[PDB]
Amino acid sequence: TRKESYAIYVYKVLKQVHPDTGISCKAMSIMNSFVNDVFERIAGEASRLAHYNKRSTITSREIQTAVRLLLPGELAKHAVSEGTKAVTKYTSAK
DNA sequence: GCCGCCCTGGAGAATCCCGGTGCCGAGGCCGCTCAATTGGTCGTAGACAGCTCTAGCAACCGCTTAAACGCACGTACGCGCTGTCCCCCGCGTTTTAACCGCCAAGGGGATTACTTCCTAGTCTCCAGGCACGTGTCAGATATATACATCC
Repeated sequence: TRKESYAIYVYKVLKQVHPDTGISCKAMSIMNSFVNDVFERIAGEASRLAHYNKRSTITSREIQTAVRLLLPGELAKHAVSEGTKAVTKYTSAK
């Protein structure tokens, strides 16, 4: 049975930040739970933001506002940067 | 004989009650009006059945061993009492700014209606990324055997 997860992406991000460090299966379960929880929080806040403004679509502005609302302080400030240029790079390609 | 002082009766004005009439809050009625209802059609979500494989469960075993438990002692700490002093509370007096009512113009933003176009949903086809399994390979580890040496 094909069970989807964020395992390989968390592993390759780990190899970016720590190329000689491994990880255990329980820590990967915790990382998968963290990514799913943060995805659910940001998507729910963006859904509420689209509902309050009478908009039928979720754009990058809603995700940016949800990140500013949920992420505390400087963690938002870099992440709002880290999303934006990625969107810009996507605009440079697609 | 004339003048001043005390006692008692009926008429004029203030107040309570009732009836006619006008004004505030709320409900019935009417008109618009848009969203719920009804009727029909169709696609698919989910119920049902079937087979396979793995986890759980009730009740028992046996062994090990570390945790739990009971007890004695001792001493450290919770708690009560007392003093003290200091800081917060109550009150009187003076200030002061909140609050309410006012300009004066201008912009922000909520609606209503309208136009337009870009972008995201949908569909079809395809291919490569992800998941799983395996052959192979270099680093780590353990020992076999030969050489220098102390007693």
